[PDB]
Amino acid sequence: KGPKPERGRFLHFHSVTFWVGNAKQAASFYCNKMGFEPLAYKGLETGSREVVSHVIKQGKIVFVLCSALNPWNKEMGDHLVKHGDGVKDIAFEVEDCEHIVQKARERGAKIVREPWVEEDKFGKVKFAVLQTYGDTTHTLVEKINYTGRFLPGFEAPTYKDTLLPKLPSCNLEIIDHIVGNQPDQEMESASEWYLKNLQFHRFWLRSIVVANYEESIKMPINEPASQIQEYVDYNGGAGVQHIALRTEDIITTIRHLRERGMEFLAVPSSYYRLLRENLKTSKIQVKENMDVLEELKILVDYDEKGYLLQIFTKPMQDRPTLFLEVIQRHNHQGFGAGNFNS
Amino acid sequence: GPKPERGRFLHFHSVTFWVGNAKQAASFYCNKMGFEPLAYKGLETGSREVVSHVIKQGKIVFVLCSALNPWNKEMGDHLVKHGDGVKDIAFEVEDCEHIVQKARERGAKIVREPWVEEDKFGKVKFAVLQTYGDTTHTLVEKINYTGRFLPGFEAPTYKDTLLPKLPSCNLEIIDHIVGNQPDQEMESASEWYLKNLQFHRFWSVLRSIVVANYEESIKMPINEPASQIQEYVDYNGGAGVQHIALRTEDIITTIRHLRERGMEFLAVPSSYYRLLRENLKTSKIQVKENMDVLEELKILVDYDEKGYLLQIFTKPMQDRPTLFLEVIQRHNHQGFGAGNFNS
Ligand SMILES: COc1ccc(-c2c(S(C)(=O)=O)ccc(C(=O)c3cnn(C(C)(C)C)c3O)c2C)cc1
Ligand SMILES: COc1ccc(-c2c(S(C)(=O)=O)ccc(C(=O)c3cnn(C(C)(C)C)c3O)c2C)cc1
Ligand SMILES: [Fe+3]
Ligand SMILES: [Fe+3]
Ligand SMILES: [Fe+3]
Ligand SMILES: [Fe+3]
Repeated sequence: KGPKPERGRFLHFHSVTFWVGNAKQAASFYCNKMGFEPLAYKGLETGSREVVSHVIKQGKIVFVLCSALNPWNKEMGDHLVKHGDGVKDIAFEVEDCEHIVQKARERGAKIVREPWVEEDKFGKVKFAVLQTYGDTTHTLVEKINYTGRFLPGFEAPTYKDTLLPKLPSCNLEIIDHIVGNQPDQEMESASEWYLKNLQFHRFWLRSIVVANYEESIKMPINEPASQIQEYVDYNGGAGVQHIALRTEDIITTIRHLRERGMEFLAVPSSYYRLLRENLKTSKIQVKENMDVLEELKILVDYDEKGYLLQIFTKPMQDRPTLFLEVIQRHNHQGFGAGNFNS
Repeated sequence: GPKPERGRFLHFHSVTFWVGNAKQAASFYCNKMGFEPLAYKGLETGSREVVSHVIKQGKIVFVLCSALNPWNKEMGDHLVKHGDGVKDIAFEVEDCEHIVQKARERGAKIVREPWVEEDKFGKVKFAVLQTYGDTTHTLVEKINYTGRFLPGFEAPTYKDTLLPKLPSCNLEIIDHIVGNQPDQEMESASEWYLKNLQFHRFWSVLRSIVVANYEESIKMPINEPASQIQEYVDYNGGAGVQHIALRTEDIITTIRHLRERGMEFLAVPSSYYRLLRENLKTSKIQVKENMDVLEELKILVDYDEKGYLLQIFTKPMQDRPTLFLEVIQRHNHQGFGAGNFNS
């Protein structure tokens, strides 16, 4: 686990910022199909002339959908052309932002944006931006006084989707893990970035999972050994492969996501055949009805106390890059290890 | 004017959109605007550069396209320049080759010379012409083509299980597509159609010219700033499609069902309905549709007193103030809502 960082603390995942072709429509999609609700907005009517942001939320999970407002936006434009719709930033909520940044800077990290504070009638938030793998960044968020719904400069949603209230709740709670795919031979250095610059440790296809000291933030890093390489080809470099969202009841979550029209990967019925006979001879017993798990196409993986339940959406875009995961944990910490093979 | 010797522009065949995320765009138009998945072309069918989701409602066909690879020059530039928007407006035609011949000789730029595609379900001949801005027209001439859409396009690769639980919007056919032009460019843009395709000026009753095929099944309004048209041009990066109007035979049911899906439309002052009610008193047309429900739904009314139309606009389809949609219903009336600016 290494030494306990003397200063600073990464509390949790604060938000995930997506740079997409059409933020409005991306926001419509994640709300309707994945159970998110509109939280806040920033764009032409709030005085924001370069970038639009639609902020949506479910449980603790905050996704931010961004688009350029102007033709020939260099940085957002290049990224859009390069990656397609995908993750730009992984935000962490922290204690002592200034020290985390000092430390990261000393150790070699590139500071994209030096610490800054933004305030309203609701209080102050301190921010800083660092560069991780590929074009992916981390925004550090340190709330001082704050009482606001999301962040300073973001107004109430400009819009409303009247269908949202009529669709069933998906009950997704919090971000469990966010995976970063790397080019050939860049897994060590991508992960070393966290070990050195942020004082993470190794928590736990070629993979390595890094985690903050208290292990509230988990970030798997993969390299090809290939699915990963396909990712890289279509992403044109390193980036987020999947986001895992945790639920406390995956049967209800997947039933409601499926009712909303979300599609998941196919699982052959022999998976369940094997799973049932494997389970007979073992310590662990799955609480969730096996007949319904199989109907729903949920995967199970188990150790000697616990078991995870997990399931993977179809890609969020036509490029074979980003997808989502829904996971439920029963005293287990592994990641789908067994199901990966089958 | 004179009927053109050879060729016919039967109908709007479909509208191709070039978009950041084809799959999510197809999701949006299906769920919110009532379209259904019709066909697909992408990695699974052997199309390696371009992905296409084809969706349909009544006779309206929208094609949603994205590049599959990093650094697509043409589609990448288009997307950075315009955002999500219309790339191509297909016309189904008779006698593709002579239409193209005629346009070639009167000076039109042929983006793609006539060519034929063949599927096991038949043959289709295509041609591509360049119109305003980056917008093209694809000519489609079908030779007993019996497939779901066009050769090379297969079954929709997937499903959206919510679609059948949502109510029918009953949109029938494209009524008109408007192109906004930069300052001083209406004349040029409209002229292209009179000379290269042998359209004529369409009359009825911001600057605008309506242009239309002989038979008047195709109507393309051309706008120019006086301003909203300039705002469009600012955010679009140049000329392009401002709005697509979709005809319905029952706008009350259409707009009730679109609002139930969560689509949003423009705000209409309640005094508009005060003054429409007052005016209709001394008017020789009488509106069939219940006025109190029209007001509830924020539908607009225009009437020359031989007939009338009913009209309503979506919010933008994107965050840039470029493209939006129109739902229209016609009752013996050929105008386009002119009186409603002023209302
Ligand atoms: C997109 O084609 C595929 C292939 C495998 C998975 C897949 C499967 S599957 C569906 O094939 O059975 C099982 C577990 C995990 C999963 O989340 C995993 C595996 N390693 N890690 C770590 C964190 C170590 C990277 C994960 O997070 C994954 C990604 C998902 C989609
Ligand atoms: C503020 O955003 C909007 C949206 C629609 C109009 C708007 C209005 S509204 C309310 O503002 O008055 C009335 C009719 C039409 C309409 O479709 C129209 C007018 N001319 N043509 C032609 C064919 C001549 C271009 C049309 O197609 C349109 C686009 C105006 C502003
Ligand atoms: Fe339910
Ligand atoms: Fe995972
Ligand atoms: Fe109804
Ligand atoms: Fe119109």
